[PDB]
Amino acid sequence: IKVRENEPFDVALRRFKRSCEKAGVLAEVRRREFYEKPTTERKRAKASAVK
Amino acid sequence: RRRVIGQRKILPDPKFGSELLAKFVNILMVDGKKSTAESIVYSALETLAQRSGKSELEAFEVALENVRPTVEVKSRRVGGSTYQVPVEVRPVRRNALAMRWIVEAARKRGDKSMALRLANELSDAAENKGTAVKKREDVHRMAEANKAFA
Amino acid sequence: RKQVSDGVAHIHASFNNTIVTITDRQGNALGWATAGGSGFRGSRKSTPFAAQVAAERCADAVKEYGIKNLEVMVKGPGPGRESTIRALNAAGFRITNITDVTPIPHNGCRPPKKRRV
Amino acid sequence: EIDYKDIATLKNYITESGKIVPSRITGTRAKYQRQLARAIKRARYLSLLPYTDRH
RNA sequence: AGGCGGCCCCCUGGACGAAGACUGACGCUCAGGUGCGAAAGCGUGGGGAGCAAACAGGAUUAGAUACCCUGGUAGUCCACGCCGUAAACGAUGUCGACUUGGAGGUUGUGCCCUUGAGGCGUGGCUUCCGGAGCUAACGCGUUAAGUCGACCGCCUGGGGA
Repeated sequence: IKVRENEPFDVALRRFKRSCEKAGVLAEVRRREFYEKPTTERKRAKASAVK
Repeated sequence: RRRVIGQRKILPDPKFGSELLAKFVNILMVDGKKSTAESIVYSALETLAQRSGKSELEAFEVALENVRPTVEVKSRRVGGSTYQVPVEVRPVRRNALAMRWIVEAARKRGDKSMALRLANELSDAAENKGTAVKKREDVHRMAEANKAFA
Repeated sequence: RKQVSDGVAHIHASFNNTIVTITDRQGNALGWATAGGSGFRGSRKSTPFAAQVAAERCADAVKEYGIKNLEVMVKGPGPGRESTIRALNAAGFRITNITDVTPIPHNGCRPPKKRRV
Repeated sequence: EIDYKDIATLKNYITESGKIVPSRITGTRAKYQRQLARAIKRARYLSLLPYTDRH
C-alpha cells in the first residue's frame, strides 16, 4: 500500500487523487458516453490555426 | 436553485450617517412603523448612562459583539432521513443574529418601557448571563458530534 | 511499574471500530483506547474521526511509561487506518518510523455508500 | 550471472512489497517473462525469498 | 466433457517435431449397447480448525415461523461403492476440404557471424477486431451459424404434462 512517509501534518492540497487514472482528468468513466463519436471524429479539423 | 439575487445596500442614518443604526431600526420596526423604534433609539444608551454606561464611542456595537452567536445549523440529505451540520457564519450574519438575540432577550417577560428593558440588557452586555447565553451551551455540546462523517 | 522511554503504537482498524494500543518489547500493552470507547455509536463509530479521539484517550492511559519517541504499526482494512497517525503525533509524541501489515488489494469489501464527488 | 537462484541477480526483478515487476525491466525480450515470473515464485521454496512481504 | 492450480521428486495415457523406414484405404459416423461428476445427498467407519442447511436465540414489523445479527448439527475432508444431474453456456451436434484481411500471443524445426531489440522459411496451437458469405432480425465470420459433401436423434401451438 506504500504511504509510510513521515509527515506529522495533513496537507491542504490534492497530491495523488482525482486527477491521474481511474478518473477525473485522466481515464474518465461513465457520466454519459457517446458511441457514434469514435466513428465521426478521426482527424483534425481545427487546431491549425483557430488561432 | 441559485439565490444570490440582485444587490441591496440600504440607506444610512439622517443625523450621523450610521449604517448599523439605520439597520437596527429595521429590527424594531413592527406593523411597518419606524417611529416606535425611534422612541427606543438613543434613549436606551442614555438610560444605560443612569446605571453603568461608560464610554459611548461605538454606542452599542460592542454589546452586539459580547453577544456572540455560534450554534447555527443546516440540514444535509441524499434522500428521506436528514443529517444536521453546524455552520461558520459570516460577520454580516453574526451581527444580524446578535441584533435579534438581544431585543428578543429584552422582550422575554412583560414590563414597562422597551428603552429601559433594553438598558437592563445592555448593562448585562459586559458579563452576559442567562438570556442569550444558557441555550447556546446546551446545544454546543453536539457541535463536533455533528461533524464526524461530514 | 517502571518507565521505559521506548515502544510501538499499534493502530487496528475494522469496518465498524478502531483500536489504538501501545506496547513494550516484552509483548504486552502499556495503554489502550478505542473509537467506540471514546463515546461513539453507529455510523459515527465507523468514522476516521472517532479514531482521532482514541489516540488522545490512549495517551491518557500510557502516562506512566515515560515515552516520547515511538514507531507506528498499522493493521486491518477499516476507515480509521490513516486519520489517527497525525493526531497521535499531536498527543505529546514523536513518530520515529511507520510500518503496516496490509494485504495486497484483492479482498474488496465495503463500497463507500457516501459521496464521492 | 544468468540464473535466478543468486539473490544479487534475483532482487532486480522484484519490489520492496515482494511483487514481480513488469516485462519492460526484466530483459526477457518479452518472450521469457512467463517463465521468469514462475522462477521467482520457485525462489520462495529455495529459501531465497519469504512467501509474502507482510509476514 | 465435468473441469484441472503452492512447491519438490515420482507413476502415467494423449498431443507435437526432424530425418528415415515399414504398412497400403487401415477413412467418417453409428440403432440398441458400454462408460466419465460440479456441488449437494446416500451406503460404512474414521477425521473435525474455519464455516453452515437444520436447530437455538435476538432484532425489525401491527405481525416475521424470512431478510440482518449472535451461537451451531448434518456436511465440506479420507477409503470402498452408489447418485448420474447443472448457465455442463462460447445459449454455437459430429468428420474433412475450400477461402481476400487487420492486430496479439504459445511451442517444435531448417538455414543464417542470430555479429537482428532475432530474421526468412516450415510444422502444431490460440485471442480480439474486420470484409465476402448466412439469416425473421439479432447473432456466426477461415477455430463460421459460410461452402460442398457423409451419418445418428428429435420437433409439428401452448395450457393439461
